[PDB]
Amino acid sequence: PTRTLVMTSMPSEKQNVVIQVVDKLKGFSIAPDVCETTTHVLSGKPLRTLNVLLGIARGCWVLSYDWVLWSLELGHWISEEPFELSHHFPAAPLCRSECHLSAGPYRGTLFADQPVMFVSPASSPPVAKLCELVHLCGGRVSQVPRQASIVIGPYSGKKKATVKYLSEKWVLDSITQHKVCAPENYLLS
Amino acid sequence: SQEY
Repeated sequence: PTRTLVMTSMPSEKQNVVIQVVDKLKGFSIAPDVCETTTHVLSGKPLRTLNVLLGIARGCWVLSYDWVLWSLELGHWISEEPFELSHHFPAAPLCRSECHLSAGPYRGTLFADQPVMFVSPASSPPVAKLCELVHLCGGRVSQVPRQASIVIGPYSGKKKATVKYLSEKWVLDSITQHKVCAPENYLLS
Repeated sequence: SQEY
């Protein structure tokens, strides 16, 4: 399909402008959520939303709204890099670069050396999205805890000495920094 | 959208 652009943390007035500029310059379809066709995520205020996180996981451009303003002014979609939100999200340019250099379809390898994980059904952010993030960044998620050495999110079941019980933020901070953060900083009781 |  046509590449998609996703807005996040975008106030109403700014959404209007983005929609109008895309209608003028073409080249994109606006989607509500980051998905496999998404190449650009535009943020109105640099907050770590799920769309930002999925954007990083997929190696999208994660950009300030000003990219749209200057593209309008100059009459075409201009270079993205000057507007990339690398100060807030260090991994953004790293995954974006990896993705653009990938021969086959891009998939991150951040969690490739981690053991099997199980994500709590009660996780925050929501389990389906959190599992997607782990998978996109090279991790392995089992649908049952029996096989997992890492359990992420709320867990009131029987705990084992052979398992690490971590918060969801271990996953998110790792993705944001492009490095596996220390698990002991994220112990969840 | 929630910030996480």
